[PDB]
Amino acid sequence: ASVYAWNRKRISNCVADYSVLYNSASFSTFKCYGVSPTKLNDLCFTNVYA
Amino acid sequence: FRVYSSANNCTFEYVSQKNLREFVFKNIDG
Ligand SMILES: *[C@@H]1O[C@H](CO)[C@@H](O)[C@H](O)[C@H]1NC(C)=O
Repeated sequence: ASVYAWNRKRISNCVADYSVLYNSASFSTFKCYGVSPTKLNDLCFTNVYA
Repeated sequence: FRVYSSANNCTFEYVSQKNLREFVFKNIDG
């Protein structure tokens, strides 16, 4: 969707797999602020907004 | 049904696809 109507998806009750996220090299920028990309799989969160 | 007028701000939406029915509901540690 266009930037002004940016889509917001709530994510919860799932077992995430960020390994697929940072292994793929198609993503030119994978900047993570406040969290370590390597250490993400160790942490638990209440919910995610995409 | 007519249970509610409006529903919004959903957090957790789970769905499942001569007698005595007993339940015990306990809310502890969230
Ligand atoms: C939650 O409150 C209203 C009523 O559900 C909802 O329409 C609104 O989008 C939400 N606002 C906030 C600040 O969470």
